[PDB]
Amino acid sequence: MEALVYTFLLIGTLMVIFFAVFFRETPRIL
Amino acid sequence: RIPLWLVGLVGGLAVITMLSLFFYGSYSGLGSSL
Amino acid sequence: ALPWYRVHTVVLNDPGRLIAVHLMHTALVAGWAGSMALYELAVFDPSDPVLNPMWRQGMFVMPFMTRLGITDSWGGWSITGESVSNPGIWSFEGVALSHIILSGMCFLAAIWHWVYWDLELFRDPRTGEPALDLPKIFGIHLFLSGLLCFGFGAFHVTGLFGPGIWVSDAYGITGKVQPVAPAWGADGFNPFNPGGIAAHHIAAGIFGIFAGIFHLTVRPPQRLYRALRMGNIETVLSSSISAVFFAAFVTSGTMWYGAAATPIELFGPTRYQWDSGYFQQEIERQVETSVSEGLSESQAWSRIPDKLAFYDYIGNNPAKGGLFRAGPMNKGDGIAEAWLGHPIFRDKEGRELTVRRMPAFFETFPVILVDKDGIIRADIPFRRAESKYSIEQVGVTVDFYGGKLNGQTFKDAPTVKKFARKAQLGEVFEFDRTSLESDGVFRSSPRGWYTYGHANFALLFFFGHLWHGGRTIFRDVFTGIGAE
Amino acid sequence: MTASLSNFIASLIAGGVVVGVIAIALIVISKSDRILR
Amino acid sequence: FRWLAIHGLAIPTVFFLGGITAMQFIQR
Amino acid sequence: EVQFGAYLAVLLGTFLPALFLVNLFIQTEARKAGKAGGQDSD
Amino acid sequence: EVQFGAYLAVLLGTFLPALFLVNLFIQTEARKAGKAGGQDSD
Amino acid sequence: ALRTRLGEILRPLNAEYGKVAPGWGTTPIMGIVMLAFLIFLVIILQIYNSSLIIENVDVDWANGIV
Amino acid sequence: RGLFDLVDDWLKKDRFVFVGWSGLLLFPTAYLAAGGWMTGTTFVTSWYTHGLASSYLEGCNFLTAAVSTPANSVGHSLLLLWGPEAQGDFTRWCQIGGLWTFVALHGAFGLIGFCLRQFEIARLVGIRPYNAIAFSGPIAVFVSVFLLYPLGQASWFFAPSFGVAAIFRFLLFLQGFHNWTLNPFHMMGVAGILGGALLCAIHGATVENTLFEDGDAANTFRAFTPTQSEETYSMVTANRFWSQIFGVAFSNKRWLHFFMLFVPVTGLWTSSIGIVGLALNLRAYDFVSQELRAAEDPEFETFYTKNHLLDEGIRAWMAAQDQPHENFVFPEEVLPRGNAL
Amino acid sequence: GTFNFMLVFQAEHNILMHPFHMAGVAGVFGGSLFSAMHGSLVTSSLIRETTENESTNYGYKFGQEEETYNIVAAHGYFGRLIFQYASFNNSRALHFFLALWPVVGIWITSMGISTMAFNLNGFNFNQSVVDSQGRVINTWADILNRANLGIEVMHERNAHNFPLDLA
Amino acid sequence: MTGPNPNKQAVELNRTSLYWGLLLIFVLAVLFSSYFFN
Amino acid sequence: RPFSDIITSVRYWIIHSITIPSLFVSGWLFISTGLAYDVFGTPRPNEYFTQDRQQVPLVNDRFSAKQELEDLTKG
Ligand code: CLA
Ligand code: CLA
Ligand code: CLA
Ligand code: CLA
Ligand SMILES: CC(C)=CCC/C(C)=C/CC/C(C)=C/CC/C(C)=C/CC/C(C)=C/CC/C(C)=C/CC/C(C)=C/CC/C(C)=C/CC/C(C)=C/CC1=CC(=O)C(C)=C(C)C1=O
Ligand SMILES: CCCCCCCCCCCCCCCC(=O)OC[C@H](COP(=O)(O)OC[C@@H](O)CO)OC(=O)CCCCCCCCCCCCCCC
Ligand SMILES: CC1=C(/C=C/C(C)=C/C=C/C(C)=C/C=C/C=C(C)/C=C/C=C(C)/C=C/C2=C(C)CCCC2(C)C)C(C)(C)CCC1
Ligand SMILES: CC1=C(/C=C/C(C)=C/C=C/C(C)=C/C=C/C=C(C)/C=C/C=C(C)/C=C/C2=C(C)CCCC2(C)C)C(C)(C)CCC1
Ligand code: OEX
Ligand SMILES: [Fe+2]
Repeated sequence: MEALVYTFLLIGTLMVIFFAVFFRETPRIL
Repeated sequence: RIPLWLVGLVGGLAVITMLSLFFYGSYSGLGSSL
Repeated sequence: ALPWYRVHTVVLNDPGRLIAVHLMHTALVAGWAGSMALYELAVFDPSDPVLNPMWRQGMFVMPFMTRLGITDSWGGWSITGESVSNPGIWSFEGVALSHIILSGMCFLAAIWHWVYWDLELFRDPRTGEPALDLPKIFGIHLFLSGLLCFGFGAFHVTGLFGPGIWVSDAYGITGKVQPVAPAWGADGFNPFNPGGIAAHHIAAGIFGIFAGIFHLTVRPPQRLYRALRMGNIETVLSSSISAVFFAAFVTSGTMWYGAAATPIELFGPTRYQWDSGYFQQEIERQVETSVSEGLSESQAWSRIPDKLAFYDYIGNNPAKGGLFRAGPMNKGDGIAEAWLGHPIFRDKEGRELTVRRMPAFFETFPVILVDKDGIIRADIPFRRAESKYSIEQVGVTVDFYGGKLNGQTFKDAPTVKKFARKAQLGEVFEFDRTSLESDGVFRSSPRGWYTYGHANFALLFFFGHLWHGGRTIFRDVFTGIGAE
Repeated sequence: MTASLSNFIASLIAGGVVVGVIAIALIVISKSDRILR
Repeated sequence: FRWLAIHGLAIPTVFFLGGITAMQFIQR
Repeated sequence: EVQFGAYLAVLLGTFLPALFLVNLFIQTEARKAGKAGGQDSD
Repeated sequence: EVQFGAYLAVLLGTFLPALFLVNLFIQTEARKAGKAGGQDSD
Repeated sequence: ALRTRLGEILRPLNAEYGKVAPGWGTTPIMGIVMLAFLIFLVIILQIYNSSLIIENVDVDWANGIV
Repeated sequence: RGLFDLVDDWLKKDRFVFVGWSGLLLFPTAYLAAGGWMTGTTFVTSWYTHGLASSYLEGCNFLTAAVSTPANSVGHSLLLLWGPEAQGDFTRWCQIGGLWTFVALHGAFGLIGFCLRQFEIARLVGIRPYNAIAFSGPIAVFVSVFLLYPLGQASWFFAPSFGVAAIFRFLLFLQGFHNWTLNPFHMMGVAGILGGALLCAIHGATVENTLFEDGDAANTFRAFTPTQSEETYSMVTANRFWSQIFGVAFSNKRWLHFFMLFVPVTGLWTSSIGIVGLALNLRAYDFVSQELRAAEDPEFETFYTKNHLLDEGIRAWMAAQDQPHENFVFPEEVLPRGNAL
Repeated sequence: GTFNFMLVFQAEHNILMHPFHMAGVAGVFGGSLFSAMHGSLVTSSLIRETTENESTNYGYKFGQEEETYNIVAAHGYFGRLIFQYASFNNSRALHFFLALWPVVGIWITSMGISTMAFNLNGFNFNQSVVDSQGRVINTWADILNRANLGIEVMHERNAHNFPLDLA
Repeated sequence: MTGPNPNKQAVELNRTSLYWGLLLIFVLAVLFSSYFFN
Repeated sequence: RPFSDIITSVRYWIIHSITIPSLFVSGWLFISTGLAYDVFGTPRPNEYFTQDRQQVPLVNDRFSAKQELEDLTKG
């Protein structure tokens, strides 16, 4: 049952990495 | 006045000689497993 | 546009809301202390103070209430076993409820001081800007600290107008709260002398009163005001953080090494009493005076109190737990019920063998029986093939003395091997591992947990001293430096 | 009083000497190598 | 004068190196 | 068998500090939208 | 003995919808502070 | 800005601000008190360390009166 | 003018080696700590404390020479030369391990004096004291490992000795007896140190490969002036490169260089927290749910349970030699072995 | 499994006594030292572009041409911290040294693992210090050897049938 | 209530800091869960 | 004065052609005369074990450590 928590934490970490890459704040000049 | 590369020559030859004695002493005398 | 780690700097130059923000920390700390004690009273079992004391049940704030005098509860029990008629207000429950009421009063005061931030008292009459005279505020608060330090020493600890503090004998058998006379000689600096606690708080309380008198009347030097930045309130935060990690390293030291301020009936034994064989030597010394006065071996060992035998067991060592083995010590091995007695191992010729005890470094340890000369005579072999000191060869028998197996001999090597495995953990006790559903791995005591938190807090607070001290001295360049 | 206590007091003196002989040498070199004006 | 700051390191170094060089010819 | 209080320690130890930072980021963007002055300020 | 998943159901069922509403209220006040234009807008 | 009844009692205690004694003041006396405090902490460290052994000071678990 | 001001002028004088007020503490204590370590690894034995040869006089090389910890019998004694164990005798002081506490205590005040030096120079140059903040990492490592860890243990004996292979023993002692790799605070330390060496290599190579053409030589080191105001490398090109290679790039040079400070210092501070826990044996030793399952199911094997058998090998095969004061006599029949080894 | 890999490698190859792992440790200890050093001196010498309320990182604009920190002030600090001749005034030489030290250190320790793959092990100083009678005086390498012996008699405990782990 | 407080400041957390903190809390939860569950 | 112009001057090598070999010889004589064994208490190769003591000598007492070491180093 704790493997449900382990899977959710790892898949939840990869979803943060997805949004950090493709929904990043674009660096803009001026 | 001495050329600076001549000092680094005999200075490096002294460091080579002393480290050769430290590596010789690993094969002879104390700590040599002999 | 403050960053998240700078949000609380809005009360840096707002003395009314700094008081409000400190009253809310005070409300949360007192509210923790009231509700932690109420939780601990809901799970405490006050029925066997001998073999289930407060440090076996994971009580953390309960030893600090008992150290200064609170022994009774409203439920009619004490931790000394003395049944009580009416404790009055300051039971365990009434102290917890008073910390809760103090929490709610500091909470309402924090709301008032936040809402009414613009008091004329916080203004500088020379400039009109919000200023705190930190040299005189220190002189006020040092003088009150001296009156509270002196009054705690003179009235509470000496029992003039107080209950005294917890004192015990040298082996933690009979302990009580009683008034403590101060020790003014060099033995007041012996930290196991309880009279040094009274003599410290009287003498340091007098020092804090009259340095508080000095700091109330004498302005700082002009050189020291500029060097130590005494107009900046962050110079006080730097030096207070330094004074508080200093004090937390001291409390971690005296908890871990032992002191009169950390008694073993409230916090448990130390790791050094197991290493030195402190309770084992006293248990022998009581037995040998009993066989000197014409008693048998079985009668001598039956005179040993089970509270004394319980201290001589490695599951009560605070250095035997784990960082994530959570909960009371009863969650590890069970709730202790009865002393099984002292095993004496003998082989066929008849001299006594003793099992070499497990040191506190070792999670696992080989079962080994030595004689009085330390020579190996028997063991339990890992590899059984060319084994020569197995218990089946040597023919080791075990006799128990005292306890619940008091006159009983075991000669068959299966049950001698079962008793040799438990004899390397010290004195053997019968446990109840079904009430808490105990797992079988030792936990740490509250003495070990206190030292963990407060030595890790003191290390983290050393960084806060470096940060806030560097932020004080370098205040004119913390938005960056000038290029010219 | 004891040998351990007399050795401790001797170390406060010897500690104060090596603090002293550095400080005295630091005063007299700060007067000799002072910064011209 | 910067003498006794570099000579506090250099004088024990040459003394120690003369000792360690003599140690290579010590036999048991 | 694992410790049952660890389900609370992990999931509240994840969600409550994560929702605190989601709270801080959202009010940062809402404060920028209010200062921008158009159609999202109100 | 009570059901151990109910500690998660009650505490996450309290905290996560409560912190959602605390999130919505705080960004409402931050959007008003940004539109107000002084000392809290940035 | 708000004058309260308790605020007028405590008002002279916050009335000075930045008032200094001139020059070096009592800093020589402060350094002597700090030095004796350093020696005092070294004493009680070494007693408890048993690097300082004093007569009739046995650093070991003692019998408080019970 | 004043006598304090003449000394403050002389100590802060711009010379070859800056002294300062902090040099009154740093230069005595760091010289005795370094010189005490050279004296111990050259001349002083460990024959009476550990039963080891640990100096060049006994045949040790640079890897196996150490200043070893004192004997276990002296406990946590300060081992002052005048103290009640050596009683002024310098020869007996070196034989009971007094040079260890000499090096460790004068080295502790050298690290205080060096961090005070970083505060003092930054106040005179007129910059922010972030280098002194970053040195709190190495200070927290030394305090927690060399002082706080043996203070929670039985004696100074279980501290790391000041040698190369003696430190290697301390690494393997704390695996066998404490399971220190399993500790999540060491894991955060490994992430900060490997993350710091990664940040050193990436930032070093990104700057060096996004340089501007500022000269005609193929040797690009000549095309930089230390007083120039232009950036010597293209941050826009460097951000463009890593945004397409890695997905995420630095856009702020200030946040980049703070992050190069933050990662290794956090790694040294988090690993110092878990080694304070090992001082009290509050170790991350066992996952009890896997230990309980493997107890009642003798095919449940993980790489976790395989590591516990390695630790029981370490604790039995090294304990007689590594704790010789304890007189551990293990017969060969009780030593845990696998088959045929 | 990574920690199991490390311990068995130490028992079978003595990687701690291999100088290529020693250069790798100097690569990652030095590399995180130089990362914290270079990151300190840039952050110490940032130029005033912000107020006390906003973050210090908002003093840098992405795409700006000017330098964001006083490298003369950082060189004058580190030149007084140790001594003047031991500090990089060239920022291109400094960032090259930041690239070279961990990369060469990790290259060498990668060629330690690759050469301990063919059992060219780390230094063996077991029973190398011997007194006049001939008896073995132990060293710290011998206590390290007792920990190597404990791993190797317990690793892969059912896999071995013969007295030498030649695999 | 006394006057409006002049020390009132705004708080920021940009999207980079949100991703860094979401990553930190999830990775600390990934790391420490095995120890809490024991 | 600069550094590299010192060590290339011949006055530097007039001084240090005497002082450096005299310190190297004096370090050699610190070992050759056996003085370093008596100063630091390091055992010579003869004296790890004596005729009475065939075991490894350890100190087992804290406050008589000076006197226990004198009995272990008498032979
Ligand atoms: C109104 C008075 C009051 C009284 C009588 C108590 C009484 C108690 N408190 Mg409570 N408490 C109070 C207010 C009070 N509290 C407030 C206002 C707070 C919020 C801050 C708390 C927060 C609190 C917590 C968190 C806890 C308690 C606990 C306790 C119990 C144990 C006390 C103890 O061991 O502390 C020992 C006290 C000290 C060791 C104080 C150290 C003082 C240092 C050394 C001063 C050093 C600085 C000084 C200024 C230096 C100069 C000195 C000068 C003289 C030279 C005891 C029943 C404990 C408990 O058991 O809860 C159930 C507990 O855990 N209290
Ligand atoms: C009648 C006179 C009298 C008597 C009998 C006492 C008695 C005592 N004093 Mg008190 N004291 C007095 C007057 C007196 N005092 C006066 C007038 C003052 C000035 C106001 C003090 C100020 C004072 C302080 C500051 C301390 C005492 C302490 C003590 C206790 C010493 C025993 C002990 O447990 O310390 C244990 C031994 C030490 C704490 C040694 C201190 C050395 C420190 C810890 C070094 C480490 C510092 C470093 C930052 C930490 C990290 C180091 C390393 C881990 C990295 C003992 C009860 C100590 C105490 O409260 O202990 C619980 C204590 O810290 N007293
Ligand atoms: C000084 C701080 C302190 C100390 C020393 C203690 C000590 C104790 N507590 Mg108490 N407690 C405290 C504060 C403290 N408490 C506070 C502030 C609370 C309110 C939250 C409590 C609430 C509490 C309860 C409900 C109970 C205790 C219990 C106990 C006892 C058992 C300890 C244990 O098993 O921990 C287990 C080990 C740990 C908790 C590990 C500590 C955390 C590690 C270091 C990781 C650090 C956090 C990590 C980085 C963040 C997670 C990442 C996240 C993203 C998931 C022990 C005497 C138990 C007891 O026996 O009572 C009868 C018990 O049931 N405590
Ligand atoms: C009594 C001690 C004390 C006090 C009053 C302060 C006060 C302050 N610190 Mg300092 N500091 C301290 C100790 C203290 N610190 C310690 C021990 C450390 C080392 C960890 C630091 C390291 C430090 C740094 C690096 C910085 C500060 C900053 C600040 C200022 C703003 C804090 C803020 O807004 O964060 C807001 C905090 C949050 C939004 C959430 C933080 C959540 C933490 C990480 C975990 C949760 C904490 C938990 C609930 C409480 C556990 C109780 C435990 C502390 C006993 C404020 C003046 C900042 C500053 O200088 O501003 C200019 C700053 O940059 N502090
Ligand atoms: C009178 C009586 C009685 C007589 C007794 C005699 C007596 C008193 C003797 C005492 C003598 C005594 C011992 C005194 C000497 C004092 C002394 C030195 C003692 C200390 C002991 C000791 C051995 C110290 C050695 C330690 C030491 C100095 C080590 C440092 C080694 C060193 C060269 C390090 C450099 C490392 C390095 C190259 C790092 C740079 C890399 C890096 C990332 C830099 C970052 C960086 C750099 C920049 O540059 C700029 C620009 C920027 C941007 C930037 O990012
Ligand atoms: C195959 C090719 C594609 C590559 C795959 C993509 C993987 C990219 C990983 C991105 C993670 C983003 C980190 C969020 C944070 C974020 O988005 O930051 C974005 C940030 C942009 O910074 P700026 O300079 O814009 O910030 C200025 C201010 O905003 C500062 O707050 O860049 C950095 O600071 C981070 C660079 C180091 C990036 C470190 C990555 C950490 C590695 C991942 C660790 C987690 C692994 C967990 C596994 C379970
Ligand atoms: C208002 C009011 C009232 C009420 C009050 C109350 C009811 C209170 C409560 C209070 C409370 C009830 C409180 C509590 C608190 C708590 C706390 C504050 C806690 C915290 C915690 C923490 C902080 C911790 C953390 C941690 C962890 C978790 C882990 C480990 C680490 C640490 C330790 C860090 C009254 C009626 C009287 C009066 C009137 C008013
Ligand atoms: C302990 C003590 C003391 C002493 C101290 C001192 C003063 C010392 C010093 C010492 C010293 C200070 C020493 C030093 C030495 C050094 C050495 C011995 C070095 C060596 C080196 C080497 C051999 C290296 C090599 C190399 C080279 C050369 C180059 C190339 C590379 C290499 C790295 C390889 C006293 C008196 C206080 C008393 C108390 C105690
Ligand atoms: O697979 Mn992985 O570790 Ca290379 O040695 Mn043979 O094989 Mn197994 O044993 Mn040991
Ligand atoms: Fe850079």
